[PDB]
Amino acid sequence: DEKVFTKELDQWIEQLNECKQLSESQVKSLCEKAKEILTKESNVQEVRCPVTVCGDVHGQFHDLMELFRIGGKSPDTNYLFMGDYVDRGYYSVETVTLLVALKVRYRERITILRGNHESRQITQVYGFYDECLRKYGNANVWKYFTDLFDYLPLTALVDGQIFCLHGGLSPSIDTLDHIRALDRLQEVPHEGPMCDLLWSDPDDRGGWGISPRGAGYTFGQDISETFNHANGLTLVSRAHQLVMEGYNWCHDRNVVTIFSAPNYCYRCGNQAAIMELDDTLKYSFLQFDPAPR
Amino acid sequence: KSLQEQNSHDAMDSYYDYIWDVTILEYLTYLHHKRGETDKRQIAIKAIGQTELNASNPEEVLQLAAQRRKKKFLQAMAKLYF
Amino acid sequence: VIGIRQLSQSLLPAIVELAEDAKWRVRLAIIEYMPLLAGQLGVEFFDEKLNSLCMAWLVDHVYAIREAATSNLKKLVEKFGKEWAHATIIPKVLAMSGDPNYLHRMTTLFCINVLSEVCGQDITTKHMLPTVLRMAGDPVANVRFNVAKSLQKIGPILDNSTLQSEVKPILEKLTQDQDVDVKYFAQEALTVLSLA
Amino acid sequence: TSPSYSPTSPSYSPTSPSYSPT
Amino acid sequence: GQTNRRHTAAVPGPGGIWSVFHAGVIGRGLKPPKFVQSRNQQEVIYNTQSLLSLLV
Amino acid sequence: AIKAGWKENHATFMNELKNLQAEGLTTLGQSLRTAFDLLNLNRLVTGIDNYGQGRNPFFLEPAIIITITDGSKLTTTSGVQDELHLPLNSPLPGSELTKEPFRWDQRLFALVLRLPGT
Amino acid sequence: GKKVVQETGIKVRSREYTGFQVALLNKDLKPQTFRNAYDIPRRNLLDHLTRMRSNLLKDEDQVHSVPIAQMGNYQEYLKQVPSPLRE
Amino acid sequence: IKFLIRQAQGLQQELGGLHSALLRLLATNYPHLCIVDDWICEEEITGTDALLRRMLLTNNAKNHSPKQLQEAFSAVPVNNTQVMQIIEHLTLLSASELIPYAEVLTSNMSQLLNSGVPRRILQTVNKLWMVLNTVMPRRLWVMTVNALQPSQQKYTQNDLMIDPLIVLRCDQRVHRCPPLMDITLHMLNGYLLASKAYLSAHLKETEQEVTREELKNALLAAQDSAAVQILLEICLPTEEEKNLREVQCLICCLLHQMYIADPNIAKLVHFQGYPCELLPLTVAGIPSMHICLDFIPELIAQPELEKQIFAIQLLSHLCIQYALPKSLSVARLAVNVMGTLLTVLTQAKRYAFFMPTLPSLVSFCRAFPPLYEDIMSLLIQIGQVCASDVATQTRDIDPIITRLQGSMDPDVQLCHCIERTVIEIINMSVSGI
Ligand SMILES: [Mn+2]
Ligand SMILES: [Mn+2]
Repeated sequence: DEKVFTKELDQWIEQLNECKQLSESQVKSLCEKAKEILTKESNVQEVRCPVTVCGDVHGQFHDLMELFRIGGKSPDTNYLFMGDYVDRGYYSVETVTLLVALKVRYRERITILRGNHESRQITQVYGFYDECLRKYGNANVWKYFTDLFDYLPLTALVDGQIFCLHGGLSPSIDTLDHIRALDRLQEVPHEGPMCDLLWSDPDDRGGWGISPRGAGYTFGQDISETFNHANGLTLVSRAHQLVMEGYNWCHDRNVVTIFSAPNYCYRCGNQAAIMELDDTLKYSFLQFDPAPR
Repeated sequence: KSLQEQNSHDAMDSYYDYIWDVTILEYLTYLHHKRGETDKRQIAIKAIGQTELNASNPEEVLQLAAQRRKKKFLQAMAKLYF
Repeated sequence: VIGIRQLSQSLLPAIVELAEDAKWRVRLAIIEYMPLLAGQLGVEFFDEKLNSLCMAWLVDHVYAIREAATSNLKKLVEKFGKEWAHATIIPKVLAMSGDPNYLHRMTTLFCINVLSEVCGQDITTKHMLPTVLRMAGDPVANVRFNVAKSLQKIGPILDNSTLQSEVKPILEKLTQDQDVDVKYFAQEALTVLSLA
Repeated sequence: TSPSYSPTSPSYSPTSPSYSPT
Repeated sequence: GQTNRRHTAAVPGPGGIWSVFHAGVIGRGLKPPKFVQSRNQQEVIYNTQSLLSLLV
Repeated sequence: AIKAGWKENHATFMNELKNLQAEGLTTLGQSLRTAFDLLNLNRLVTGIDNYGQGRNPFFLEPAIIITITDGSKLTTTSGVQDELHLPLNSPLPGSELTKEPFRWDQRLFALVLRLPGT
Repeated sequence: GKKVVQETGIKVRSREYTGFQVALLNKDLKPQTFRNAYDIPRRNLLDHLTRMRSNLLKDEDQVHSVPIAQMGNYQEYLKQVPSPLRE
Repeated sequence: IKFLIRQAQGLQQELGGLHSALLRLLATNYPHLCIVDDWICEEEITGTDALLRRMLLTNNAKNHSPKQLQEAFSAVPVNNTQVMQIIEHLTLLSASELIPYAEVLTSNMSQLLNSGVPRRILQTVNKLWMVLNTVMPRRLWVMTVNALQPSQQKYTQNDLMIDPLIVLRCDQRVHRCPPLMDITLHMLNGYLLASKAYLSAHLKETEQEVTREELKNALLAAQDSAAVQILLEICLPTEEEKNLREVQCLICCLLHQMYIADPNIAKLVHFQGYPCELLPLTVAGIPSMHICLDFIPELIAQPELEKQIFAIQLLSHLCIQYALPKSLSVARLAVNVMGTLLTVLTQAKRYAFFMPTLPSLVSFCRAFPPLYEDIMSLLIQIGQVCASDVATQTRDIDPIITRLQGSMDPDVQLCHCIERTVIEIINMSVSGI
């Protein structure tokens, strides 16, 4: 039963390692199982170090394969990918399938956050829906993956010090208790604390300000400092803004912007970075440029 | 004229909680920033930022808040002496 | 097209500088081709300078390097004799299992998984085993189950006596712990080796 | 002043040395 | 209910003629305590009863 | 008191507008006096102000000054002032030519924030 | 167009003589750990020692961390980068 | 090189300018050989005691050999008197005939640290090591380091000259055996200079601009400072204790020589600050520490509350040991700064800045009766400001009622601290005569 299913899942893992998407029935059975495996994790799904934090992916399968080459194979090096891994990529379906497959195979060797782009509305008008219709013909898999995207956690806490979340802080939210009390079984609303968490970002301003993205806000140095004092956090890690060094510090070593999708849209040519924390919370950094194709 | 001098002896910081008038706190923030005392400038900013008092409420809450802060201050003040 | 020695001598001046450079793809290319140079230039010269480069590669940041370097070290031991490895490589790689970081303690496990293939059985039993077995209690779950993964591969190379004597207690202990994943690997290796 | 001559002693009659901000 | 001696006793990325692996630390690291309050459930009821009787 | 001038660009204006911090005093009279001084300096530098020669409708310098505030009591280091007393000392030369600091072209509008806490 | 910077608090007290001022932290520090030594607080001394030695036997700052929006100037990065590839 | 230069020093009449030129080249390129403590020990005495002793005691010393000593030494714990006898005859030999024994002694210095050996063996081995140091230092230092590595690479001379702190990565049992700590400090002091020379040569070599030079200077400053820091860490007692007095004295001598050699080290070690449990030791151990009264005024100006807390604590012990007009002119500034920080500090930091510095004030009072009324004024002021802050928030001990007289709240701890300090200052004034 469980044993034979585990071996069957192994075949799916190795196949996805070969860029070969699963059958529609297999996708259905995967999503069904993943619902029961994600239902048990609260908003701040605490994860113990060591860890390897990975920034934005945007479903670039070659890049993800090189990222595995760099950091290590999933069963060995624990990972904490942060969102936006379904859009603006010609292999988004394969990427998301691989991520969810790894999550279901290993409950705690990996953990995936929910980015702004994992919702019903955004995917329809940013490719993923089109990709699914082209590949599988119909939209059954689409209505499976979009349904799954709601059950993802919202933020991760590493040894009570590092706070990893895709977007950033929000004027409504102030404490981890509020995040824990937030309800996630809801397509990201267009305005609200949940909305902003997936569209926030840093800036050298101070105070607050309407984000040019049209959703969420933009926080300042003092806001991040005050929030860190409020809850004893020592560093927040987000990945929503494309960068060049791959990892950039802001707010005087308070928020780290990570981005692990090199050469965004195949044309930016930006490098990509990955952060890794050893057992003694000894951060490091690795950089890379996409593998030859 | 009293806040101006530097010879305070009354735990100058801890008492900022009880003060409940926006204007005096504005004066305090200006004074601290000018004299270069950020560790208290931030406390003053927080006290102002507290939502309980905004100088625009229907005053039903403002009077209650002022009464409560008066009670707390006079209670502590009575504890101190005797 | 060009014999080993000619181009090996031609490239020898630039190998060390090339042996460490920005890109990792070129480092991988070199580490893949080094054993030919080792065979061509003999034990002495390699121990003179190349051994240091190999050992430095054994702790490279990236993971592809580490793995390729361990694979290449597999070639080197069989090219240069078991006693040579027991003399030079074993004391250092096996000593690399104590740093606070867990990445290098995983590298040691991979290296043991690879070398135990070529290094006979007595040397593995009196050098590799004791350390691998003593590592079973490491607080890190990752290494905790990857030790079982290594035992699975290394079990066929022991003698039934050593296995049933010392390996079985460690493997059954692994099943006792609370981490589901390491428990599953422990069961898998136990059934693969048919120790119980 | 005179690091080796001691402060209480008969007197004989006849490149960043500071903190960066300071 | 609710140093340098050791650091240099082992250091240098095990290479010695090369830099160190990590690029720094984020803070004190490994908040040690993770300590729970489990003094005793019993007789806390009775202390509460005493206080409650005094209030009554 | 001044952040962005006429020769300044939108980028600099954005930078200074966004990077502001609140630590001063509500010296509305002095601030308005400074703003009107800048405007009148510009208007006499241009020279379109045909003093003693009528007022020219064609010569126009339409400026709108939007002030933003909470409407709180006026504050001054000396103390609280209950009335908007615009300072009468004018170091800027030529102020006497006009009784008021402002002119007919410039218009001032004030925004008073009154948002309840709850 | 001139910014105002808070000054170091100067506190001469009537209870190294009459002209002393305890320094007040300035945000724009940007300490050059490599160029100067009185930085590098005690805790990270071993790390920065090894890192400086490597950097030399092999620049002034180990972390760049540009806070500008320049992180999103893929245009300027492209203009820096040559690309003569044309069909 | 060392042997030949000593021979040339001995013979000066013949070699006209060769001696001068050689000595210049040595002192300019090889500074780790021109360490005065090495050449001074060469002059010994003119007492002829060693000569007369050797002429009448060497005789035929039953043909002692390196292998003979090695045989006895492999079973030294079983038989120590044999080793004593062998090395006792070793001591008499001249500086040359000893070289054949360099490996035997240096290689096998591990088990000497084992408990039980009477310290005469260690003292004699130290003396022999110094004799060999006066002859062949280059080889000897490498031998000793690779022999004293903990229980194992084989460090090279070029390796050690890069990272000399490798010297201190030795058996922790070394830090509690006086005779070998001496040798370790000798090596450390040599190799720091050697590293300076190595970097200076390396930069000139690789030049094929200033940025590099001041990078070199910064590296050297930090390197010396770190060496001093680990040395002080050694002086700190280990929890097990909660010999060390001899070890601290030797470290004190070495630190004194470094401080006289360069002041900037004094200014840097202090701006980094070091564990303040050591102040009572160093202030007296290092007689060339009075210089601090120069820059403490600069130190206090630093924003870091940690640095200021350290500065006041240091000034406390300096004032006790030295009582000079400059010391008082700075002690007054100390109290003024404490008064200022009283006004400018929130409570969360007021506790952290006043609890570990108040016991400093009794030292000021002990040193300077004139600087007394200011002390008492500040003490009463801080006392009653803390008392006023106490009432602001409910407490469980309520120290107010204690007027007529564990892990508590910060303010209660602060008030108890002030009470203890006042008791202590009253006692010191009563018994201060
Ligand atoms: Mn994205
Ligand atoms: Mn996003």
